[PDB]
Amino acid sequence: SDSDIRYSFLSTLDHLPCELIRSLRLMQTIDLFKNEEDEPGMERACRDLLLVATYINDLVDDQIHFLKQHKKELEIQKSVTKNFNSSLENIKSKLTL
Amino acid sequence: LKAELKKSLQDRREQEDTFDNLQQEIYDKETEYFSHNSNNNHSSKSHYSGNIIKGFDTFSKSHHSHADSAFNNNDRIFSLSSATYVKQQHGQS
Amino acid sequence: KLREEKHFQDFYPDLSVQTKELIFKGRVTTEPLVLKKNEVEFQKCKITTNELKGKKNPYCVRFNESFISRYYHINKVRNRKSYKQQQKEFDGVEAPYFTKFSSKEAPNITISTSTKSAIQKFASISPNLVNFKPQYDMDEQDELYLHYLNKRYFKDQMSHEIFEILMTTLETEWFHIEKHIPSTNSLIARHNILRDCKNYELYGSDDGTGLSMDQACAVCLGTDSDNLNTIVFCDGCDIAVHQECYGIIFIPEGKWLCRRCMISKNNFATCLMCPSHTGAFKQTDTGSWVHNICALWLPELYFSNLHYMEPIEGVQNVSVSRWKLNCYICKKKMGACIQCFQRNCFTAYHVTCARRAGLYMSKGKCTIQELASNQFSQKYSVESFCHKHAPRGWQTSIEGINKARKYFSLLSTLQTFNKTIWKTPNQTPVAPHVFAEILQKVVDFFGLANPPAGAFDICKYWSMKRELTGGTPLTACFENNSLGSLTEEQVQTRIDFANDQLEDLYRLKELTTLVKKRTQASNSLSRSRKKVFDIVKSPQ
Amino acid sequence: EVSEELKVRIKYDSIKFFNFERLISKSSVIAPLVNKNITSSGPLIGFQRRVNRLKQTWDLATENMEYPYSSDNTPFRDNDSWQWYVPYGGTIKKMKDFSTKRTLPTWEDKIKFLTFLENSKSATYINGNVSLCNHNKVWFSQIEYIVLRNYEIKPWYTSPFPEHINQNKMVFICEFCLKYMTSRYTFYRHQLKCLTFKPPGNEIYRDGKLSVWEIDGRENVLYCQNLCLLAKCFINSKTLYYDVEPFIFYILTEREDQNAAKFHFVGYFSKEKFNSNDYNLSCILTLPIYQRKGYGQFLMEFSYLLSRKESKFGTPQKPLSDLGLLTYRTFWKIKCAEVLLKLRDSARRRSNNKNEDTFQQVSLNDIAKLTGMIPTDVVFGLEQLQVLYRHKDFNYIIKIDSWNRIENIYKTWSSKNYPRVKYDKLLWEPIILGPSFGINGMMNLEPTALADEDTVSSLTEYMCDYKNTNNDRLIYQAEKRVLESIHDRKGIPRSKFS
Amino acid sequence: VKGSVDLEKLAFGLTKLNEDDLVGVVQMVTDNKTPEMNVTNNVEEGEFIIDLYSLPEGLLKSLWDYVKKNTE
Ligand SMILES: CC(=O)SCCNC(=O)CCNC(=O)[C@H](O)C(C)(C)COP(=O)(O)OP(=O)(O)OC[C@H]1O[C@@H](n2cnc3c(N)ncnc32)[C@H](O)[C@@H]1OP(=O)(O)O
Ligand SMILES: [Zn+2]
Ligand SMILES: [Zn+2]
Ligand SMILES: [Zn+2]
Ligand SMILES: [Zn+2]
Repeated sequence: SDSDIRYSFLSTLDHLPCELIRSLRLMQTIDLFKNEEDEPGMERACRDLLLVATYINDLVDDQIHFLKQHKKELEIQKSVTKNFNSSLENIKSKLTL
Repeated sequence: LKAELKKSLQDRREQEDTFDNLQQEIYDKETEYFSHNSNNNHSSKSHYSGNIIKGFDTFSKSHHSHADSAFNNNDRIFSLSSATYVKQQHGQS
Repeated sequence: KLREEKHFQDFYPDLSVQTKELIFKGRVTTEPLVLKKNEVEFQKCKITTNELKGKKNPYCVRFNESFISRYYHINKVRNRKSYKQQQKEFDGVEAPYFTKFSSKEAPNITISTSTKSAIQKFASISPNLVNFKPQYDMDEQDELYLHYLNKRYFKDQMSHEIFEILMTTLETEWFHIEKHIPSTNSLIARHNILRDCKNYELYGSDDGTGLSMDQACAVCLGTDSDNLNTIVFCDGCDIAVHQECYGIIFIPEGKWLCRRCMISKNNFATCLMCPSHTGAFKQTDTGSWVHNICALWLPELYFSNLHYMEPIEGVQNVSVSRWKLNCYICKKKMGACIQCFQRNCFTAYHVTCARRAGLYMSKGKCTIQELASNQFSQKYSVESFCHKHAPRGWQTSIEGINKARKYFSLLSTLQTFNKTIWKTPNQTPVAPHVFAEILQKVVDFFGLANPPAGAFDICKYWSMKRELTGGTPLTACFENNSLGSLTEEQVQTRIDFANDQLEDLYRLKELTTLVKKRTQASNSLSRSRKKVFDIVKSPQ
Repeated sequence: EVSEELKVRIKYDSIKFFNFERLISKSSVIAPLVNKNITSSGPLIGFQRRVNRLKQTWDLATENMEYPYSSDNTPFRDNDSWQWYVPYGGTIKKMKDFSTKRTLPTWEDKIKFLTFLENSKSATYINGNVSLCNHNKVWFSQIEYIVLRNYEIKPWYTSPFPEHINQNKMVFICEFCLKYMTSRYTFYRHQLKCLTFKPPGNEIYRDGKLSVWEIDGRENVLYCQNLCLLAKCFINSKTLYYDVEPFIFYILTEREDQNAAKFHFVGYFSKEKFNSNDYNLSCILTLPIYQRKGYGQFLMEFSYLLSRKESKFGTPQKPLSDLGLLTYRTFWKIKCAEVLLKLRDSARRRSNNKNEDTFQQVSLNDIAKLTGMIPTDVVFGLEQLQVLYRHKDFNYIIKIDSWNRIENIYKTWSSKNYPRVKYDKLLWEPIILGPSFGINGMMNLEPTALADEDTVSSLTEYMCDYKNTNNDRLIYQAEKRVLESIHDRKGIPRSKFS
Repeated sequence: VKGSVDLEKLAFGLTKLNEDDLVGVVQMVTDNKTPEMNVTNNVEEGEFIIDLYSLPEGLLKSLWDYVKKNTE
């Protein structure tokens, strides 16, 4: 009897697509409404696009990092719980039941 | 200088070739990425079938169906993000 | 409500303070505006902090020292980049905007190969020391302890930075053991509930724990629950409260912690008005945790925001006559009290004392919101009753008041195969042998002359300082990560789902890389095309 | 020095009296010299309170203070609980590794600890509760200053800082990470380490020096809590201290010239992520060091720019303070004057030939679409400008007496040289909320009824909106549409009244 | 004159202390301060005015022992 796993990984199942689509929409807006007449505008839009690309890349990578760390901690916690139960099995007498 | 002119034109042609190749590769890769769904549900037995972007609670065993191979063209959220792509889309349709 | 907050007059949809109403209902008036100014609102001091700094440099060894100068900005003059060139590089269109992922190293200092090898060797000490940065702030009484250590053990070679680094090492190493403690299972749960039942039988309690096999509400003494306002359980302690009662409006996904366990630690504090240490505690507008029931029932105390039950305001406003009284059950001489409701009775008591004893308390028919409003102070009051003036059905609770007296007398008297105790009676840490081992390894890494007693001394000092603070961690780092109460198969399913999501994130990353490449290519194409197409139109 | 005649005078060299090493050295020898039976009973302030609490809980105390502290130990004060048999919850297994025989603090070396403590007293007091610049007590605070950049700001309203901070009378605060200590030595030691000189989050607008960073509410849960606690010292009614996830914080900083750039905090405003009340701003603040300089109006115009980019109508939270109302009035007045002047100047181009008989009437919705506020704010602005007339058919009519007065108002307000927003220097896009509304908390079958949701939305497309051109992304492009909507209409003749 | 300490001799012996001992005296007095005593401090200039007839006897004994120790 437990809730659905979808709500546990809320930082990867929900909050990543939000920001990814937001950033892509901003990039499309910039590219579409860039007007070719002004050299300063074009030069600015260049680095805007490049920056948004770098941002979305790093935003993707950070989640991989966090997820690897979480998996490691999970397996360690499983080992610890098993050892703790095995240990506490022997001290059944002290606990008054 | 016509020499500088042709020196610019050659690199221009190479650059537009690379750009078109990148566009096509992104297109096909995203098609495969959105279509890969059915293989895991049809063949451990990780019944979780469904992507992360378009995926919803079908990315959980609460649902069971085999129509997961349905996807339209308004979901190419990685190729839509360019101006040339949407202009060509609206031109051809 | 002032006039500048309103909607409209009669109709217009087509082609010095004034208040229209009163706060709720009234007529137009005026008020001279008070934008006060004390004429001394601020002043600028003359001497900076770095002006009155120390005079002697306590360092004598440089054995693998760049690890310090990497993280600490000791008073050295780096590459003097002219402010004009810094403005040129940080205020030009060539300078992009910043982001929360911009490499937090500034190009003014470039990391050398020796430095990176040193930090790698440091990280290799223990798996919990990767991604490490010093985080402790030396006090003004640690100076004497540093002097004593430097005179006795380390032959006058230890430095402030080394002391701080050791302290943060101990902190991190304890946190990574703290996070994994298994929370609960069936055996200890049964032991806890039986112990609490026996406790309530012996002395009685005010938190609601032990009335039956089920818990209750520490604020309203209720038992039911709905879907709009559930009954959430704290984890530091084991109290249970509802949302609209305790002012819960944000239910987190993992572990919920009461306000006390979040801000302070479970260290047994007391009300400013009631002599106890158990129940649901709320903050006042200064600190000074107060019982969320003492505050409700004391008249002059009232809440500020009726939705959050946040800072308990109006504490100094209570008169001096209340502090003259003294409860007749506990019979201490601290806090506030309330009199019996029946006339001609003048027997006061604290509210937690009244509850624990089991006198007659009744909220009547008003709601929690109306009672915390401070406007029901003018409406009919709540009804608390003395011992002898109890109403029908409620028996004489001399037994209960003697139970309360026995609990308090026991507390006062307590005031007056192989087992290794690992925490003080206040539930604060105690460093084990492995920590001393790590500390000796670190001292060896830095190159000082380490005797094996200095590590034990520093561990004792760390434990005693953490006992002095009260329970709050010295360093401020803390994460909501709570593995804890997870079972085994749950961890297994989590691992499986994590593997799937990671396999997906890989394809996502590849797609993103291709996107970036396309962007760069199109950019260069436009860059060249503009000149190649303007040169033909401009003969020049 | 001149002790003669019953009165003494001494000179300091304050730059030597306030030294650190000398303070500690002198306190070390002062502490034992003063008779240790020199004590009071009434006052219980931070240092002595902490020392007495520790002495009472260690039982190495002495009855000096008659006020009691009761809760000290658990009723089950027993050395046979099951905890001592399974050490450390089991996260260690080697027998010679959880052994705590060489590290238990001894009754012997608790006394050295207490000795260092009671020797550092004078140094602690001088470092904490003595101001550098020249200018029952447990219930109200004792703070008298706040040392933020290098100033000593006075507060206006108390704030729920922790107790050991509220018991002192100088709280030091770092202006780069918003952390608070209660000792100048501690502050120096911490500034020796804090190396990054930029707040978290990304920066979106940068003109000259002024910058505005955008900080989320769930990725930085410490910065935002400290910011709320600080701002509560000046704002009278702000009751969001701890749960700071649903909000989004925009922060204003000034950059100056280790020699790299440093971004000094100067002010902020906060915006709720999702709500259905046409709100635009929850709280705003500029530091007392530099106000009456334009930053408040800058932040207000920036917020309105964000709302118009989001294509809505906005207004601040209603319980307005006095010092804020006195600014919003002026802002509304100047905005209405500016939109009227721009309307005039635009009509002056194509109105070179037609007579004055044709009166082009406009409406509150047009003025709102042009500026950004809501109709009631527009009419308050017009009121402050003295242009509306409900003369004794049409009831209401705007009428200008002379075209010099309004441009005079505008030029005199402009001659102050305040900084203003430049539309093209922004890099932002309205936020999108998934099935969890951007937070990490409450989830049930209620948000689907609240939606006017089940895990079916997941921000499906949000990218095919280019096909329709009814909405306009460029504000200076939608303004021409709003300007040509009702201004080609056949104008009313002027012969109605004279 | 009053108490176990003669204020005249105390003030006289106060004169022979050097500057560091003077700063120490100022710090000792500034630490423990009561509403009755009349002490005035000026931090920019560096002035410190104090009247012995206002101080209590505890600080008087403390100053007596301090100067007695540090004079020789
Ligand atoms: C709930 C909500 O949404 S709003 C709550 C806001 N209330 C508070 O923040 C309380 C503390 N208040 C503040 O910190 C700040 O004052 C603010 C943001 C309100 C505005 O202060 P400022 O930075 O100085 O605004 P600003 O630069 O533009 O002031 C310019 C003009 O505003 C008006 N005005 C502003 N302050 C004053 C003032 N103290 N007295 C008289 N008029 C003032 C004047 O027109 C003033 O012009 P002036 O220079 O001729 O006097
Ligand atoms: Zn309740
Ligand atoms: Zn709790
Ligand atoms: Zn009592
Ligand atoms: Zn800092």
